[PDB]
Amino acid sequence: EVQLVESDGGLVQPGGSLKLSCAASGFTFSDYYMAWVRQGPGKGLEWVATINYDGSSTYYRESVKGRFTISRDNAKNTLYLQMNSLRAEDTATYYCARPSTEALFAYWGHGTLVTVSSASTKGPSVFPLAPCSRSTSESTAALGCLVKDYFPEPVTVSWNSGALTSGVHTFPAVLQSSGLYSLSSVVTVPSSSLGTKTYTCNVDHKPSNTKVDKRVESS
Amino acid sequence: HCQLGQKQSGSECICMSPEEDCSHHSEDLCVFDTDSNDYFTSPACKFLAEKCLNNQQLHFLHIGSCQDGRQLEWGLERTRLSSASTKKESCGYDTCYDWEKCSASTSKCVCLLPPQCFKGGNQLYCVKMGSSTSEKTLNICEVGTIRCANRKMEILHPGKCLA
Amino acid sequence: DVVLTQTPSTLSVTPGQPASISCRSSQSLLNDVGNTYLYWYLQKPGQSPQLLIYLVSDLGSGVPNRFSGSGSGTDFTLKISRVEAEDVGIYYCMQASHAPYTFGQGTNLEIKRTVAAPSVFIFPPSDEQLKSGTASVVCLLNNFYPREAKVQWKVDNALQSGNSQESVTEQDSKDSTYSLSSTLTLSKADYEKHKVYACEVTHQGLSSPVTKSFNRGEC
Amino acid sequence: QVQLQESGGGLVQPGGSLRLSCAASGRTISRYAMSWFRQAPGKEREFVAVARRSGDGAFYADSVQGRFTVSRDDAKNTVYLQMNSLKPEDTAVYYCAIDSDTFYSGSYDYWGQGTQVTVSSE
Repeated sequence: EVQLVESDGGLVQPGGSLKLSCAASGFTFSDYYMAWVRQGPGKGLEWVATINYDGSSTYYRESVKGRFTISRDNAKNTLYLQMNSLRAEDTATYYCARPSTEALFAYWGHGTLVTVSSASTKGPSVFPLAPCSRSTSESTAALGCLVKDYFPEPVTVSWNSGALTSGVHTFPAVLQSSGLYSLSSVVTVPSSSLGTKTYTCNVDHKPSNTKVDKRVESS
Repeated sequence: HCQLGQKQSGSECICMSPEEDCSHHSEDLCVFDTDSNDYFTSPACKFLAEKCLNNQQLHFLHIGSCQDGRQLEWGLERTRLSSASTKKESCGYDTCYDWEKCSASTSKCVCLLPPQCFKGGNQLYCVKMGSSTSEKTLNICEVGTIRCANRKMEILHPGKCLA
Repeated sequence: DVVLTQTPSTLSVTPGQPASISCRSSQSLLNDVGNTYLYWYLQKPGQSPQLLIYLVSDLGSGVPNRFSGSGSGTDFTLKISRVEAEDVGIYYCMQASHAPYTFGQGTNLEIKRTVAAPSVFIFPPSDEQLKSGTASVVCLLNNFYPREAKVQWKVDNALQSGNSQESVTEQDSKDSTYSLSSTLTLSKADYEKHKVYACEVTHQGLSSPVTKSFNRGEC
Repeated sequence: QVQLQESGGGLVQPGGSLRLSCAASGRTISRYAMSWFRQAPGKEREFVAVARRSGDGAFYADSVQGRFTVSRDDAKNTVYLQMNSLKPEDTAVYYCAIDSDTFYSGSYDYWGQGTQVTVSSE
């Protein structure tokens, strides 16, 4: 199986530097060109750079020249993208891509998020979302947990350590006017279960090394 | 059951005769002959019979009767380069080489773009590309995609550049 | 730079029905040897883009044959003969006939289903959050279609505006519905100055608005 | 004021067909979605179908999908509900309503008085 794994992204202040890496496996890495493609918040796609087999020839998008440098290390099966003088318009998810005989970008990694921002890393507070009252006549009850005031993206939320998936809705984060992010995760359950089964949301904000397990019960 | 240019004969699957078995209509092709070194229009029936009979000096250029132009010109460059190709993929009337993808939906050999070239173990060539004084090493797929793009270059010698 | 302009930007297709997406190029993608380097990609939600069609009409490896492509010059078209739920995502055209490589802005493909009104739930702020000096009140609109809805917050019948932010999920892969969360944020002091908190919900599947509410001081 | 008036109600056998219409006056419907609701006697009023602006599609309730079709004639300021394969459970008073929100949130501010559809049962 062809596999490409980007990393070494993350938060960087404006004008700072970042060197992305992309580890290849499942094919002879030095037999292929490689490329970087990025996707900004508007979800457009934009080619960044291409490199030939040994790095003796490089190609660059015009908005990026003199600032990024594509390189590779075929002994370590790794593609790189040094990025200097980073601007807010460089904020995007960056993918490394390998061509095939069918297309220029045939195989893609999952991508690494690059956030260019002056704001500081901050972990979230996790608060319960429970009804004012335990049940009422309703045959279904909703509960959740609010993951508030963190930076940068992303957080992941699971319920009962992944054992609960049916009925789970984890919303996209919203940027609040303070500049920090906030999201909520919710689950609907039969109201009969609110005495027999427990419900715990597992929040993970890896940029701040934050892990929180929050059990949600109705006061 | 039988292949192009072939006909069923007594449970055998033999080649067709271009001068006996093509009295019907077939579409015009533009073809090149290595021996006479001229190109000419030919019926598809006769051409496919010739390729069944191993007339390796006869090459496909383009569909329809011959029209001069870049596509015809590139067809002639393909023929001179075809001895250097290890891939010989059948594709409609055409035979695609290391620098081309067979487009099945159209039965046309389509030139790869240079970054699509799988180096693998292809034969290397030292070249200079026009308006520059810096040698570069290219494999045969790369060289073919460059000629197809009609880009200035000169080969200097087989093998990688010594510098 | 060749600009690829896709049309429509959004379309909704019932499963089993066909779909058609067009891509108009600002410059002809046919070159002087008869070749045309147009490609189509799909980015499913939360995943990286994947190839569907190469060279106008050739099918990528592992792509189902209900996908097809056609066109020439400047006008190109992707067609899905029988849409399935797994085809939801954003579809991009891409050209490599004229450097730099460029993508289209993308076309969102929604799975059309029958109308479902939202189930509404309201969550008061947690006692933990109130001790920190802020109150977030959340209104959940769960499992509804079509996507358009209106949330209206009221605090002692005073209509709120500019206080709230909302977020809606991707289309659920199993029942093709959406969910929406809306968070009303106040200071603890403003929150304790009022009694009745309500979110009024309207949706084209509702004959009249649904209102969920609680009285502060009863939780 | 904005007046809506439904017509076309009558009795039909199971399997039969009916075409309701709803003519608007006092405002041009062309910029607004138009929706059909129905209410059996002593039951709750439930959504049936919505015709949005031309090109923005039509959407249907689960109980009538594939059987009912909604359409518009903006020149006539009228919308129609083509009812096919009728069943006894379709018996109800049928109302049209205008969505005053051009962004389609379902702000149903004006309603017709309704027209009765009866399906022969037995």
